[PDB]
Amino acid sequence: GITGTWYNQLGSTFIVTAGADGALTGTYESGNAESRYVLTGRYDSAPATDGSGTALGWTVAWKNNYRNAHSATTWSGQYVGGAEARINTQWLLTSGTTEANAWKSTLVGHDTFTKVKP
Amino acid sequence: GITGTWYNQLGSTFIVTAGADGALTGTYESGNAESRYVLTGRYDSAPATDGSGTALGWTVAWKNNYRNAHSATTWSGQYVGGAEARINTQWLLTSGTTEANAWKSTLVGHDTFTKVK
Amino acid sequence: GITGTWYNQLGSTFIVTAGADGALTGTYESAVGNAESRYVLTGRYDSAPATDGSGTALGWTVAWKNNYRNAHSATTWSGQYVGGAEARINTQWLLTSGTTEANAWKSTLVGHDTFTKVKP
Amino acid sequence: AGITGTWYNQLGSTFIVTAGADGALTGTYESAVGNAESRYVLTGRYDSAPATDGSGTALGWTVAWKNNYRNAHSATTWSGQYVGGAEARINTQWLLTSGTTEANAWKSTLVGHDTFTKVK
Ligand SMILES: COC(=O)c1cncc(-c2cc3c(=O)[nH]ccc3o2)c1
Ligand SMILES: COC(=O)c1cncc(-c2cc3c(=O)[nH]ccc3o2)c1
Ligand SMILES: COC(=O)c1cncc(-c2cc3c(=O)[nH]ccc3o2)c1
Ligand SMILES: COC(=O)c1cncc(-c2cc3c(=O)[nH]ccc3o2)c1
Repeated sequence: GITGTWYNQLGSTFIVTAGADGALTGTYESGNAESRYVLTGRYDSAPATDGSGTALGWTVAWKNNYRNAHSATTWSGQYVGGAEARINTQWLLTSGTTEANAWKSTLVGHDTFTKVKP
Repeated sequence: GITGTWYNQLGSTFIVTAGADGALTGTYESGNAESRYVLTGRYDSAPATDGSGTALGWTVAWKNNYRNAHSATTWSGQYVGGAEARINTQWLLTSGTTEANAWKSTLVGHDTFTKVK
Repeated sequence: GITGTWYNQLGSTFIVTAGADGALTGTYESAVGNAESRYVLTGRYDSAPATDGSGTALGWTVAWKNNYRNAHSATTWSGQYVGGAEARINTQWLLTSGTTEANAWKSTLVGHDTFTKVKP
Repeated sequence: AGITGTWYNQLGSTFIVTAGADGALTGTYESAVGNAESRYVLTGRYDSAPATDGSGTALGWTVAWKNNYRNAHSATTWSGQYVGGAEARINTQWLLTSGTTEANAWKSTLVGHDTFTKVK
């Protein structure tokens, strides 16, 4: 299922546990200790039984004991099981800004995760 | 300044606690238990003190003990303090779909939250 | 109707003509970013919208190059026109810069602009 | 510029575009089979003087989903960059806005990504 270690297309490492209560918990590394960050999120713990994927999302605030970028990324997507399981996401990365700079505060993109290094 | 009850522009209520460890926890509703959902997220617990906002994000999966939309929303944004404090966000709402329908799986929008409804 | 001069919430000026064939043409002047004076825009709109109270779907693009500056970037606005006593165009936008492959992951900004014929 | 010609996305769609000397994109967006009912006008803009440091070329375009045969009351904008070479690509993110009532406007806009190649 969702619980496990995943890698995006750029080599980031997503170590996640999907709990019985719909919770996602774990760590995100965008490969050393000072690049590891806490993540939390939620997933559909009772997905449809018609072949559909499992909706999920999570957040990382880019502060740890070593760095603080004053920013946070959310990933929104779905887990697709099968022979090569995949989590397909789109993401929003918002930085803290002044009001005058808020129009350019948010980047957008897409990440795909597999259980194998790219 | 984040902990408390917040209201978006469409009548939803966002009840959140910002913990010392950077955690966001709480509930999201659009007023009975049937419409209330768990949320979890993260925020910058050491923001700049130069007028910049506080970056944050959270997720709701749209399942509770009564309903399940097989979907989840993530909000990404910043808290802005002051006399009219706000949480300004953009959001992504992904539904569980088949592969053939995955191209249309994700809605995008924006929500602004205030401390008074 | 869509044809007219519009302003967003940040002071940008959007001067547009909606042609009978579905074409949007005109100029955009931005109050933010690496921008000066007017830039060409082109786009499309639904020339036969639904009659059930729905807005009119539309979109347009500005490449941020003119005779004065070139930011090596382009914005697309996607949205709908909503008529009424306070006519409005509500949009969400994507702004992509030309980048190297190593920097492409952070090539695209996203936001939302609302346009009115009265300048806020 | 390398942009003019026929491009194919990952899901069976095709577009033929001309990149004008002035920065104009004009052409037609269609399905793989190419029947008349699947063809729509496309219009956009690109950076006609891109950087020379290995960066991509920023561009965008719009298709309103109305033709002489059908009308979905919606429009898509693609925002992205062209990357040249033997394996040329246009890498995009897109926004698809439908005309809606105010009460349904919150769910009016879909978001995704498309990659285009010169080979089907
Ligand atoms: C030291 O700073 C960081 O590691 C850092 C800062 N700011 C953003 C990101 C990051 C990583 C990442 C990703 O894997 N997918 C989508 C977005 C995204 O953003 C990482
Ligand atoms: C019964 O189903 C629901 O309550 C439900 C289902 N699917 C989505 C949403 C919802 C609410 C909401 C919001 O306040 N801001 C952004 C997105 C968003 O999505 C609610
Ligand atoms: C990275 O951004 C640029 O290079 C840039 C240059 N010049 C103008 C703009 C600009 C202006 C503008 C607006 O009014 N609404 C939405 C997006 C947007 O982007 C962006
Ligand atoms: C015949 O086609 C339609 O009626 C139609 C209606 N509504 C949307 C689309 C469409 C096609 C398409 C795409 O190739 N990439 C991204 C978005 C996208 O949207 C097509």
